Amino acid sequence: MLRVYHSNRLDVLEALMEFIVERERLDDPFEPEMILVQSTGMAQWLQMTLSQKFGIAANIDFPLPASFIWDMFVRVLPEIPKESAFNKQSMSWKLMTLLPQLLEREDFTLLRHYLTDDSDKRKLFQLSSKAADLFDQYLVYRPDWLAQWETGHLVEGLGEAQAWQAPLWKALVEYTHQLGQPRWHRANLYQRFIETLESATTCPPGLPSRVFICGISALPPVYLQALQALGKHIEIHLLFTNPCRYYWGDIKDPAYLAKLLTRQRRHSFEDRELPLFRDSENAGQLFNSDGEQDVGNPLLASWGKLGRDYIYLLSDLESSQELDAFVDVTPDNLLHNIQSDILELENRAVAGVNIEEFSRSDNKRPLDPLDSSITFHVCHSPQREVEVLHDRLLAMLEEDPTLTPRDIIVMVADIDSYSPFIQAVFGSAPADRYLPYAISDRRARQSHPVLEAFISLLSLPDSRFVSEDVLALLDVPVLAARFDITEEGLRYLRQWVNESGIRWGIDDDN
Amino acid sequence: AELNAKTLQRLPGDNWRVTSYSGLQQRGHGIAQDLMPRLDVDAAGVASVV
Amino acid sequence: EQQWQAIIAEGLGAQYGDAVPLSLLRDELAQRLDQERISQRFLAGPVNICTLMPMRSIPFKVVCLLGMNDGVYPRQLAPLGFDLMSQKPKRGDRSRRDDDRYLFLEALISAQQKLYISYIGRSIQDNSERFPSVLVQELIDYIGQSHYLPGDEALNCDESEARVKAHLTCLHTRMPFDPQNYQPGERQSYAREWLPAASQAGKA
Amino acid sequence: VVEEFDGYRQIWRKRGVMPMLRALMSARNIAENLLATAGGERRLTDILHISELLQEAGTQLESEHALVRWLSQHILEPDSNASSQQMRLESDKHLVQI
Amino acid sequence: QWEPVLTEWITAVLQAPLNETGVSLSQLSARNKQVEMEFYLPISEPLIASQLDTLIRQFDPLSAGCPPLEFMQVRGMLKGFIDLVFRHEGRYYLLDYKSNWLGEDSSAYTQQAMAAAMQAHRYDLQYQLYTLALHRYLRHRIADYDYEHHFGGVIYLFLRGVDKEHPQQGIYTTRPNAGLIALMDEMFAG
Amino acid sequence: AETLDPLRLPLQGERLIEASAGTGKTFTIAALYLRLLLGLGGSAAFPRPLTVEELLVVTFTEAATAELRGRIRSNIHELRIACLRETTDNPLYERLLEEIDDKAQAAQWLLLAERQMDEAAVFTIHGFCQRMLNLNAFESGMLF
Ligand SMILES: [Mg+2]
Repeated sequence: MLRVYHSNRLDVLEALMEFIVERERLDDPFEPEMILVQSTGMAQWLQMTLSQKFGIAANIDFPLPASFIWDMFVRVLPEIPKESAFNKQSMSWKLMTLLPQLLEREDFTLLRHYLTDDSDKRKLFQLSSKAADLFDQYLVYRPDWLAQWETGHLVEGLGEAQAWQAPLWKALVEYTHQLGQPRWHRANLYQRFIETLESATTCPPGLPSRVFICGISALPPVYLQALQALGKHIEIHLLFTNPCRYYWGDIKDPAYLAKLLTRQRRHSFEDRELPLFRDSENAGQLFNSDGEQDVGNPLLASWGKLGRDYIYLLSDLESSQELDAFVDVTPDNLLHNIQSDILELENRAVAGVNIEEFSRSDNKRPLDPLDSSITFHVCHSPQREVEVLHDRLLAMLEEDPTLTPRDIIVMVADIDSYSPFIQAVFGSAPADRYLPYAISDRRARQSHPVLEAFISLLSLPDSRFVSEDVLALLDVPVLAARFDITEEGLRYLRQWVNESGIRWGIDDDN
Repeated sequence: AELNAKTLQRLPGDNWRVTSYSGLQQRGHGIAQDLMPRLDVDAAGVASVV
Repeated sequence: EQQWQAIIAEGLGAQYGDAVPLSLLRDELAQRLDQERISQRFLAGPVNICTLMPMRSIPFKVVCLLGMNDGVYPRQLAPLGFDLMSQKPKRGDRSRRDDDRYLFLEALISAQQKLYISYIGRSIQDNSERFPSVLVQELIDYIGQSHYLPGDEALNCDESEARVKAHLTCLHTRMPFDPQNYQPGERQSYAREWLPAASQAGKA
Repeated sequence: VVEEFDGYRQIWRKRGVMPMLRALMSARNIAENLLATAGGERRLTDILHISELLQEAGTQLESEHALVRWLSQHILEPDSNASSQQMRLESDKHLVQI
Repeated sequence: QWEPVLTEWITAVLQAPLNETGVSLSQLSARNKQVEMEFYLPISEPLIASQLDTLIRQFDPLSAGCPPLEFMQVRGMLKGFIDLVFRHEGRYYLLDYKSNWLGEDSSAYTQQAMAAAMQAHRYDLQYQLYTLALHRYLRHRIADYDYEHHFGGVIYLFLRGVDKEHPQQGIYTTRPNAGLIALMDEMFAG
Repeated sequence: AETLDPLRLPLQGERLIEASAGTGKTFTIAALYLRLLLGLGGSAAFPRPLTVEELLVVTFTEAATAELRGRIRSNIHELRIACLRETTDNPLYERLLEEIDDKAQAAQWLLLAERQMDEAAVFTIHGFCQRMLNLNAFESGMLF
């Protein structure tokens, strides 16, 4: 069965997962646990929490949702290759060959004028990559489009670009057939897998006992359909972090609103039912004629676009069971006040449309001056911003003894832009006034000099061979160590190259 | 007016850390473990294989 | 070597037999090196300093946000222009704008004890005014409208909102050696390195 | 003094460019004597801006000598249209503005 | 040109006898093998090199031969990767691969030389921590687990040392004492 | 030449505006932006109300760009608050409310416009050229 757990905080879902793992365990020790996460840090945090509670965390796999779905496809349906022939990487190299042949056709005339300029095949490769990305996105989200394009028909009421995209894909479906690669892909596999699972009398062998999905707040609808089909045979546990207690998604039709009102969420351990809406009788008043609900809190209304579609798709599941793990947030601080406003789906902001409401301010909640839960800081430069953040973190650490450096997190829009200032400010700090830090999500290319140097070596054929460039190549320590050149010798080499007359060029042939 | 900077009565501790056997034993590796999580760090210091 | 092998393996998987120049593989390698990122020390134990990653929401006691100026966040990505999905939106579609707009709410609700927000209000060169992101603006507007400072009951809603928004915004000095930093208050610095310069005690 | 400059070079190799300049200014009281001297505030602001620029540049360079070469190249031929190279405001105080 | 040799080099590894039992890699089925298992081990109390070395030296003669350990006090998680975990006749084992270039000749890959090689690189603490991890994992996963019944020992395989003619070369087998594992577990716990 | 009136300016075809020193051209730009958002002016008004993304503004420098963007956001917020309260002290907002037929629909439109302020199409010449080349790589022939 497919079970959906709702909780405002991730810690309660993690504790429920720990409880589920403690109650029932896999029969075979080699059988690895399955957890579905999209980010690596989430898997690291889950492993750390599980190892801290149970005392160890091993034999746990964290595959991506698409990889897990393809693995289930390979396991259930017969005669399926391990790796799909249709993927972002291979479709690029296939279209790179397919496009010049299709250039002659009228339908691709707009592409033809684009491919006339390039002479080193850069435009062809870039177009192939940009088309393979959109083909992958269509495989994921638009299977009916590709199913109609394969036959040769066009989708009614679509964009004009389809005119050049529909034949090409079809040619691809033919071209991969000529090479002998497997015909199967995700769009064809979806319906056959769903039918095979629906018509199965017993669970097919090789399936995992239980599957955990956690940390994922957005899933494609077809993946949700496949998970609903798979839940009947193997147990699936979805841990969804829901910021609002009540149902804040939109509705499709009033008939959908009725069966939505019928649905209720049971308590985790108290065995008490709870309605989805705060007021069942006045639930229809909230929704608009088009079907878009008006969210009570303005912040959740503005920033809740992503979770709204996900909760609406989760509510559509017929055979899914739902539970509530929500924890109340006492409004003892400003941040707690905002979180409680988000949780209880209420708007405390006063509009002031009335004269009495505009005249007085007693309607608002009283704020404490010493309270510093939410603070805003204005700086002049990123250097000053980090220099102020360091002192603020030191003050926060001095204020609270239980606070530790690991508990603090600092997020920046562009990590690469602020990494130099972060390093400089945190390193310039003395011994006593020191704070250990660690930087993540930085680009790998800028990590080591060797990576940058090699990239330059790849550009040897199209080079003018300036003397300063060749000397900067020697400035690298590993390269100088390879040719047994020291720094004292590097000085003599610099002087001799300066006074000898070497300006540019390696030989007359260059 | 007189100007005096604040002092830190408590010093933050770097005792808590997540480590591996290679980082605990082999100091020379440096950040080699960060670049490749599954790099064979047991063997280092290549020799002449001309 | 691994990236090079992966590129050439993905090329050979499609059985491409035509000649390939060096510049193509070079550019492919240079792009893939930029795409890859390192996150092995996310929870090592020191303070975590990284970018906002979608779908990653972990509870932390102190959550700080830097670089929230207008035009920097939310990060913007434009469609190709020939993407049929972008022309007709549908439920379940994912855009980077909505991803960042929901990451901001995730970071708001993830803060257990303290939330910190910083942005560049004034330009260091021309001393000209700069504005924050729209999300931080909506947040501070909601905070000002929702709450009132003690002793402001007599005043109207707009004056109380303005007074509350002024109470939470802290404008720091332009230079680290400014004496205003080394005074008893909320923004007293822990760096005694600039204390001698501030005391203006020196020989010409 | 040679040992002191060797320690400065070690700090440069380990922590970075600006962490070395910070220690160099703190050990010899450069900022204090500059602010004490008439007109030294402009010089101190320029030094700090150049330190920030040197950090930003050395972040994206292969070797340490490459940073010295980059600084010398920027010094030999300067760009006035670049917004980053524009000189910052000398002081935030209320003074006669030219 | 490395094709004809390496293939043979693979076969001698698959058809080699790991221990007294005579179990071989080729015999093992796909369901009985686990490759590259990752484990996290929590350390509740600070770990001191001196006390750990004092505890380890008495139980293990290899550690008694080695010089004392030196490392900073650590408190947190321990990350580890295991090359191969396989069960034979109801008893679980541990297998690690070592691609280190010990010597240029076969005599450098003998058992006596492999002992000194293990001593030099301090792989003893490595396999001891791996045994602690595997013991905790088998205790957690298996409802009825006994260390004496379900543990088979540690196997280190030097790929270059492996030779078809000489069975002893290229393999190092050693099972830690149960009391040492229990004391290490108690030390890591509290 | 004719004395300019922001409320009565016909937003059709090509119009040239001369703003002398001290006249405050930014105020007129903001008033015209609000008119284009709300479609006010009758015959002088645009045939259909335009969204924030559709409106295009070109500025000389980055600082002027940020200043105009922030001022447009502030004016949108103030006009929305005035439409909600239906009573404003500013004369320009008062004339706008006079021209507005329905204040609730205008307030909803202004709320949507304020929520779409980060996607405002206010750029410089170089940024506009770069974005137009990127969005139309096929027609222009530029690399991706
Ligand atoms: Mg190994």
